[PDB]
Amino acid sequence: EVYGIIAMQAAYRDYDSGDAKQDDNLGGMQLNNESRIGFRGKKQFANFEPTFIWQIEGGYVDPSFGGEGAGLGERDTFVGFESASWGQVRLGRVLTPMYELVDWPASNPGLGDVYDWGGAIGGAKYQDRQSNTIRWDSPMYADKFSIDAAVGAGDKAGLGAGDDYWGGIAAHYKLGPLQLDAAYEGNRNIEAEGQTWENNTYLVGVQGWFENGISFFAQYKYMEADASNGVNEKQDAMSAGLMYTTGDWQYKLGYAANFDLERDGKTLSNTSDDVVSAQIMYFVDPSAVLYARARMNDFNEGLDGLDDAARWTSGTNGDYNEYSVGVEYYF
Amino acid sequence: EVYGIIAMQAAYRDYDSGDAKQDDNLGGMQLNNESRIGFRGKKQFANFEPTFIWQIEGGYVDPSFGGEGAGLGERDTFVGFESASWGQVRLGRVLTPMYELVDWPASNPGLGDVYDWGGAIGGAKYQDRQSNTIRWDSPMYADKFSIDAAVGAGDKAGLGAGDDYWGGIAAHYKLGPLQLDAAYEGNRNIEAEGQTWENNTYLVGVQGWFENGISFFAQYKYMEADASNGVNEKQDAMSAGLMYTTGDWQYKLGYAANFDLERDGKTLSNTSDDVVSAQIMYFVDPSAVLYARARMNDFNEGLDGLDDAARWTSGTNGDYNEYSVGVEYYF
Amino acid sequence: EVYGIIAMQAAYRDYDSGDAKQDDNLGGMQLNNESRIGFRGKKQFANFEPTFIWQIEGGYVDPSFGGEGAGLGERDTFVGFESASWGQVRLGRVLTPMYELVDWPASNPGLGDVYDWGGAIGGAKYQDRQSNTIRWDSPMYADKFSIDAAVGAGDKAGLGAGDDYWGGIAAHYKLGPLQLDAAYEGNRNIEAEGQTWENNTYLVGVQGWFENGISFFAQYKYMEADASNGVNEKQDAMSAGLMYTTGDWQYKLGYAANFDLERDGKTLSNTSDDVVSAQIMYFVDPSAVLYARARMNDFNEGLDGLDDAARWTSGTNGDYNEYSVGVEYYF
Ligand code: NA
Ligand code: NA
Ligand code: NA
Ligand code: NA
Ligand code: NA
Ligand code: NA
Repeated sequence: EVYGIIAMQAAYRDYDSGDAKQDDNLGGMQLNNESRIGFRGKKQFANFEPTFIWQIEGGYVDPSFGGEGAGLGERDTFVGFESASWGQVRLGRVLTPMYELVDWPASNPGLGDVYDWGGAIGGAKYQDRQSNTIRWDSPMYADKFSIDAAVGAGDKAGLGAGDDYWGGIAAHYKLGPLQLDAAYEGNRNIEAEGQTWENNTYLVGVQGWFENGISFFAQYKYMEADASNGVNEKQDAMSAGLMYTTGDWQYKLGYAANFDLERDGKTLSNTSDDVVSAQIMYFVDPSAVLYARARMNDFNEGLDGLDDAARWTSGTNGDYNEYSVGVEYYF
Repeated sequence: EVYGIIAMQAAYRDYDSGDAKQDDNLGGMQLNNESRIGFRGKKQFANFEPTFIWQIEGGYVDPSFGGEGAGLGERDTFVGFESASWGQVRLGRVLTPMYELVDWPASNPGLGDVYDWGGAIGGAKYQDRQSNTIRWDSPMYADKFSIDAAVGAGDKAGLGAGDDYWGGIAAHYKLGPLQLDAAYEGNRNIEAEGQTWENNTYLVGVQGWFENGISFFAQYKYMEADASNGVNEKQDAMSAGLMYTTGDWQYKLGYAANFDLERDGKTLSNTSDDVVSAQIMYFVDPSAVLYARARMNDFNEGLDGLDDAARWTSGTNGDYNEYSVGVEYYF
Repeated sequence: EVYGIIAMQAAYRDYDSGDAKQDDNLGGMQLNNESRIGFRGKKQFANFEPTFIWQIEGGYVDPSFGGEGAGLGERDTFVGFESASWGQVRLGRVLTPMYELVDWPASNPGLGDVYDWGGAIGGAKYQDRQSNTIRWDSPMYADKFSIDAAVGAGDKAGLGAGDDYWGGIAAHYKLGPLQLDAAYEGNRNIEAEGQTWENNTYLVGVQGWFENGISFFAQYKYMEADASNGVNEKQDAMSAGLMYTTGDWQYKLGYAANFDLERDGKTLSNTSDDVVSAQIMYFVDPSAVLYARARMNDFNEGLDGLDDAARWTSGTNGDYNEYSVGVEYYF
């Protein structure tokens, strides 16, 4: 099968970095073309009861702040087997059970700079899409609850330049109109800032859809990290959104926040992020959306890592506001 | 739909750069695999009268002087809407209204080294295929007159490293067997040579097709550029071609030349390029052509920019002659 | 048409390099996703008797020791003409006549580090898949005899950075259940280690398939090399495999070895490699296989080139063992 998401976003960014040239560069209007082509298949092997499944999805063909061009396999790309009895196992490049919940519902609309890859923790809060990963997805037992479980090699291990690995698990529970989410991920042998780290991230969350037209999601994230030199860091974050859908319209208010990081017992002042976002979406077709979105990002003021050099965050480049329109079509 | 152009060229180059090792290096026989695969589609949204359109085109799969492999989106890749009433709007990566006329017909056959990206002017004479763009194509009003018009982000802005932008417009008028072309492009906030430039380019041209089998095109290009330190540059260029089409064959003669550059009123000596080109083409199928090509490029001898360092031109590598055989098939 | 090979390998590698961190980095468990998507077609031109053919095959989508993402055109990608009388000609990216035999049958299962790209000789033993190649494949005359013949530009030459080139020829003769193979390749103008090399490689081999289910292959590879400073190098290599195919299973035992490199008549001690490999295969479907494989690589302990710095070989990273299971699906 050929499949694709044709998706373009026109976005104006006004930056407030404290330098006018830096404000001018990062800022301006760009087109964020997240269109992608994928190939997929299912296949019943003659001599194996579980059905063979496979997918190869390409990258964004021209995202903003980046050059043109994507290859096949840049996004979720795997082989695997699936069964009605025990769910599906997948090998290759997938979302980690923890990341999947961070991305959806928790990173939309436009909350990703804070809640996705934002944050000041050292090491690796979690992995997002990772190659060399095996992920088991359980069925929806009793039409109520599901389990996601994965282990994989780390970013350096997949280039033969390290021994990092990671494991994660997530569970979902249906409670009438609500879904309770809980997820966990641990990263080991993470080499950065001249140390070897261990990360542990925990997430709990709720999403609800109700027949009156209101839907909401709410998540709490607690990320801990310990270095080989004995320093321990802790960071909190949360994300929530409110949506009222009436006819062909969806109103959404989104908010997320990273809180001040705690290092070895000290609160580092001004290491917190938060973003507030509003989005109005029009269901222009059963297979497409049009949308307008506004967001305000207030990022942290900086922090150094355990090598006495600045630690990169989504706040490095500066505070900014974004006004965007976009379209997404699925085939 | 899937579409593609299968295009292979066997080309011999004899260089005259003034160094024999480099003449041996750059010269020789190479294959120019300009093949590309694309996907495109249209869709009628239920709640939007204009027809939705999109295209994702890949790069040359193995061009000469480069490595193998191309990504999806390296070429014309966009979304847009269409109306029979007001034409079509496209957001994404498109040819600029001026570049389209520079490329076709004015760069064929093999005049591109001189007329396309050749030249000595500073800044950016024009953009060619440019990402982060909106381009409107008007209908052929009265089956005679059409407008092509676009505004877009610059090369640096699409990486968040500048605030360069550009606007462009082109118009075509049908006069019996003639089409009159006139185009313009202006680039602003272009950073190069330690300065910030503004470019303004103008083009006029005529192409004609006659029932006896004669066709020709002729273009005149005028590029001026102003740097922030007050230096002003001006350069003229021209391109013309003559073809006699008889039966399954087309004979072609091409010429293009860039003239000496003018900086602050001073003519820079020997900064002019020109190419004479001959091509025989065989219509091997309604969907394919074979061609043979001979081409002679005489390039400028060099110029320094306003940073007292050499300015790169298509003449950097040296004068050269080229003999080509090739095939192009459309599906 | 679209075609593909969906191929994933889970492999544990135990290195024995003489450094513990290097054993930690290079070794471990990884996923080797050698999946690829391809496009190919044929066309009968109205005015040309031989049929036009073309192919664009993509790279490995997320191989081991590498990052994710592959372009269209990284593998066999060509245009060409084919006729029942005279076979087929191909221009573009293809395997050299010699390389095809080194790869198949002689590199399976897991003999590639030694017999494929392994060895200690200087210059370029052979090309494998190389762009800018014209390769002719003759018909199977009398269902007994076939020829493969190719000439091409070299790896530096395809970037406008050299004048290396190469030509090669191979032939196969079917004798009942045996096939006698002979191949040759000569590379010229190879710039490496501060000299200019000439390599000449010769190959002979036999393949057998018997009605009882036994198949075998065995090849003898002889590599010669001469540098511009007068140095002469010689290396011999060999590969063999034994197979029993019964029902849904095929057992494979493979061995290959490079012998000690001889430079200027003097044998360099411990410049020899060898690999032993066993693989058990399950034909899970007419279109797929599952397999388990174990292999042990013993590589040479080091070698200097003609610039007195280490010459890179397949052993530079260290000895290792590998245990892997995998799946392959064809569509
Ligand atoms: Na699940
Ligand atoms: Na090339
Ligand atoms: Na450009
Ligand atoms: Na137009
Ligand atoms: Na090569
Ligand atoms: Na053959």
